[PDB]
Amino acid sequence: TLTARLYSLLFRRTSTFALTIAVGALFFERAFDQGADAIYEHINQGKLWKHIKHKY
Amino acid sequence: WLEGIRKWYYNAAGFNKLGLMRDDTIYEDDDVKEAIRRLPENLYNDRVFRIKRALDLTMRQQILPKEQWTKYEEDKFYLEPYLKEVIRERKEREEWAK
Amino acid sequence: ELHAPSYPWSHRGLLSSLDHTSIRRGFQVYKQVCSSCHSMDYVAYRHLVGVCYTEEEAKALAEEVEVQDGPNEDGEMFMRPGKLSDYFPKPYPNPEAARAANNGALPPDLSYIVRARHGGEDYVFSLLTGYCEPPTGVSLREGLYFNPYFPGQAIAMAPPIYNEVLEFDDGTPATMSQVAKDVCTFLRWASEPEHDHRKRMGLKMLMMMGLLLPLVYAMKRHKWSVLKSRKLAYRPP
Amino acid sequence: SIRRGFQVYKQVCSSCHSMDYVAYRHLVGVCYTEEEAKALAEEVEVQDGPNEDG
Amino acid sequence: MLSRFLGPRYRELARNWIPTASMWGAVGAVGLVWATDWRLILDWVPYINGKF
Amino acid sequence: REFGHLTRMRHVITYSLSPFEQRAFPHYFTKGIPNVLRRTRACILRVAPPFVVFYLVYTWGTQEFEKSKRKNPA
Amino acid sequence: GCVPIANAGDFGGYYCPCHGSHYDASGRIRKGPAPLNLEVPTYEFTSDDLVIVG
Amino acid sequence: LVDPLTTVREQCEQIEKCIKARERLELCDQRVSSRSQTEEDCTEELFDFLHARDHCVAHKLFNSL
Amino acid sequence: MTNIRKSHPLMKIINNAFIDLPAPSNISSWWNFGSLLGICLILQILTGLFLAMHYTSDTTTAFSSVTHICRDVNYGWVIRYLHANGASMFFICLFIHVGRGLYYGSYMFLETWNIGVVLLFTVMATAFMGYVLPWGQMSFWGATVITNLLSAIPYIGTDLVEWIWGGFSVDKATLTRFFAFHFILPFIITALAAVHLLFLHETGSNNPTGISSDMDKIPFHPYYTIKDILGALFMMLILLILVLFSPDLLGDPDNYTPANPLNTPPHIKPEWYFLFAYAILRSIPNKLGGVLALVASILILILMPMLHTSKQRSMMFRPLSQCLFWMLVADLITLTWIGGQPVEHPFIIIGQLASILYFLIILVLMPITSIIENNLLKW
Ligand code: HEM
Ligand code: HEM
Ligand code: FES
Repeated sequence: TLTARLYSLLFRRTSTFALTIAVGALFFERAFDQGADAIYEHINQGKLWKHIKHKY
Repeated sequence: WLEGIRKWYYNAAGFNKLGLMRDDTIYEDDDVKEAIRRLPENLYNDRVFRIKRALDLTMRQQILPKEQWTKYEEDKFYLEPYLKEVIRERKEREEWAK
Repeated sequence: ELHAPSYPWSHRGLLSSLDHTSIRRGFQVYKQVCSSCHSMDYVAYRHLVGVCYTEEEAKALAEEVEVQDGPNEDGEMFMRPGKLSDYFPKPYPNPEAARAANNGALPPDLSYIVRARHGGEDYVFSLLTGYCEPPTGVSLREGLYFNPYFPGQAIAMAPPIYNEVLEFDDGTPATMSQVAKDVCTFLRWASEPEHDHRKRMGLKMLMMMGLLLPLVYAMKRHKWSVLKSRKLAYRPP
Repeated sequence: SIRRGFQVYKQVCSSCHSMDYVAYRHLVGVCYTEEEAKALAEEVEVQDGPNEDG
Repeated sequence: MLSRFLGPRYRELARNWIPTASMWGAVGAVGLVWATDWRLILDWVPYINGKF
Repeated sequence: REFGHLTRMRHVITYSLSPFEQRAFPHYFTKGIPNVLRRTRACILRVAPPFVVFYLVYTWGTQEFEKSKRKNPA
Repeated sequence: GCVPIANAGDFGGYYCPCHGSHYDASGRIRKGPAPLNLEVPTYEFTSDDLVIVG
Repeated sequence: LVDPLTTVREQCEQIEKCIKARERLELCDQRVSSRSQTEEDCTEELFDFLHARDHCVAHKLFNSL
Repeated sequence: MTNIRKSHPLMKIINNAFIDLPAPSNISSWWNFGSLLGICLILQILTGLFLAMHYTSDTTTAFSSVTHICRDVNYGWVIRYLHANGASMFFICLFIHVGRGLYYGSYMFLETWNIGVVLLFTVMATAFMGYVLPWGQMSFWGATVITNLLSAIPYIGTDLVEWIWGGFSVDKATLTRFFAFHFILPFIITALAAVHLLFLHETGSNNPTGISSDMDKIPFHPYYTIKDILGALFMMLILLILVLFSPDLLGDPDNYTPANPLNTPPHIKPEWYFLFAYAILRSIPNKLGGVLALVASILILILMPMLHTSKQRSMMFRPLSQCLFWMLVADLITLTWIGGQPVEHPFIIIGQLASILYFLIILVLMPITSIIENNLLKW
């Protein structure tokens, strides 16, 4: 099972657990911010001062 | 008649659904606490288990099946004599202090 | 009294935001129509940068107007071209001069005028596009104008917004309804210089709590399953 | 001495200095009587707020 | 409650503590008049009224 | 009032299970939904009537205000 | 305590906007809830017209 | 140049509710004007007509700007 | 050789407080609001600090400084609206907490209940002063209307007002005075909350069933810490929805106007969490009677433990008292609705009926219902 190997490698030691959490937060910040910004920008396409600044 | 109203109230009260008897639901003031202490061991053990089962059921937000509901006729009155005696003793003490 | 209808603004959506080109037109109508009599001193030309005007454009707008700057070496008040950091000019020196100017009436500050009126933009829009002749029976005092949407049914304002009142640079026809629409969007932005960012943060919160809450719930259920699966037994002698 | 010093300030020092934190009211009961403070205040002209014309 | 406290010896205790409680109340009244500087009452005491 | 001297209980046996060997959402809808329905059925007759009375009073008062604010033919 | 508007209303004295109390142009009530008349200060007339109110 | 607001105004006034408000207001006009001196002011019927017309025009209009 | 958890003094106090404290097993979700109060308090102590770091207290710079926090301070608007709506969250949790204590007969804990009443009074006063702070039209006029009640007090009353006003009307002095008081008070609230937790721990919590649960007790840490974390997550969800999506939902728009003593807003209403009492104020034409009823509307909670006549403690097994309690809640909601509307027909008569019914339910209907209740169960 993927979960078993993942637990043995990462979650067994609380120190590796904290490290996994830290790197997960590091990458999750980028992933989530990119996704949320893309969604918000797509919903309001053509209305923010980034799809129209090119006109000025 | 009145006893029908009382039976309706016992059904609508809800402590029968938890397996509780009437006296298990009473508030534990000083008189009630002393009465509970005065209970014989065999009654006290059943009281404690019934209370603990009821607390478990309320923790899981459930009730016993309809068959194991304390019926109105089967609702014994175990704490009543001891509570009555305790109240009588307290009344005697208050009257003497008067 | 008569309340405002709920117009379908482009920003009335939960995650929707303002139309920034409409904000650009709204600033123009503010500057060339109601800047003569209304003050927006809480906002400054700096705020205009990056929301509906660019840096150089806002600088040119600031240089167009002249403001008062602190006393010189000789201790005399003097004029100077406005820069990007000055607040919007106040058309009247003191509020009393304002009241005495128009007709004993103080034009309310437009900075918060959207959040200072029950109804928000829908009110002020219906205020501007609501002027009409008095109904039979009303004997409106001289110098006042009839506006049903205004509590008191008698505005001291004069009808500001007629057709071809200005020339939008985009080339959109400056018809009355259009001009009022952009002025109201601009007023909403002025009253809420966070509406864009507020909805973005709210969207992040929604799509983030949508996974945080089930996970904390799962942790609670995992910890409590020790008790919720308890099976009691009573074995008296 | 306070009463005399106030006059000294008024006629000499007040030409170019100031005690903006001190008002004529403070002089009442320390160096001038109430009517005297009124007379002292009324000898000078002060800016006021806007009129009905602003 | 009030059934218990209504007794012969209870009223007798009340009578015993009447003087101490009453002149505790007098203590409180004098202290209140003093601290508040109640001019309405202090205008009648001979020496003190000279303060006003 | 710490664990160890709270009360005196006898002849009770409780069996438990490790949280790592039992599901955290056991039949969350198979018995969750009927339990919810029983819970709301056994309480709605006591909860609803006051709020429904408040709703009637609210609507009556609001429409009374509205049609008392009109003009009286005179 | 809502401050009534200037000389206008039903009769023309006042019109309290909060809960619609009327007062004539004397502080005296003539309409509305308006429990009592408007209360008059301890005015003092000087010469000419500069009344010192209070 | 014509106002889209104005264009939608008569279309919204061509509404049964607006129609009823029209003759209500007109009758009020005759009642008030014909009498020599009356404080009964047709602002109530005007408000009803305006509320109907404006609730109609709110749905329309904005998809023309 | 020992746990520093249960031997170190501070750690021992924390352990007995919320690590190894014996808690009832069947504690329902309604108890979470306890912590949901404290967390709110912490949040209110937190954000308010970051507000006092950009808020002056002069009447020439109060409103301008608030607008400065909203428009110019980096992310300052988040803090400002977080405070403004966390106040409403605090009061929602407070009202639900009082309702829980009333329903399940938790007022039998006399010391904790009285301390809770004191906390309620302190929180209400702090919120009133805080709402005065931003110096809007609502702020100034509500402050004048509320403080002018103290003129009704016989003899000293007028002086008292001039004392609190620091002069003759709500003005420059009162703004700074209320700022200082609004700053100091929440720490007094924190101290009282600590005393409250002490008193509650001397007896232990009460379960929904109302019966002593000394047999089915579970450690606090592994279970109720995560339960409280979930409760805090839900409350943060509601509060963040409020702040981010509809910030000016529970407020009044007229509060966004510079305070002008020469003109009043069309309506003078207080914050929502006060209307329930304000309507009671409006019920009695006698101004002194109005103030007395205003105070009694909260002080009734003090008498509530005395009025308890039912043999049972909670309302779990008292359907008649359950309908009475929900009648009371509907009555409070009715008073809240009445407070907003102006003093006109039929709001006046409805307000009098609601105010009468509130005290009738608390003082008469509930004890008589409990008396009938015991008789219906052989005791
Ligand atoms: C400052 C706000 C308050 C805080 C921080 C606070 C804190 C707490 C906490 C954390 C608890 C334990 C959790 C719980 O049982 O709910 C609690 C219990 C309690 N509080 Fe409060 N409280 C506050 C206000 C009040 C008020 C206003 C009252 C009522 C007058 C009150 C009465 C009680 C009672 C009776 C309990 C015991 C509940 C029970 O045993 O079932 N509290 N308090
Ligand atoms: C007991 C918890 C508290 C409550 C319930 C509370 C409540 C309030 C309320 C209702 C307002 C008015 C919000 C508005 O303008 O609409 C406010 C403003 C304010 N509070 Fe608090 N407050 C609390 C704690 C604090 C603390 C501890 C501080 C100081 C550190 C503080 C500082 C302020 C400041 C500076 C303002 C003015 C800023 C503003 O109004 O937006 N508050 N508070
Ligand atoms: S305040 Fe003057 S009538 Fe309402």
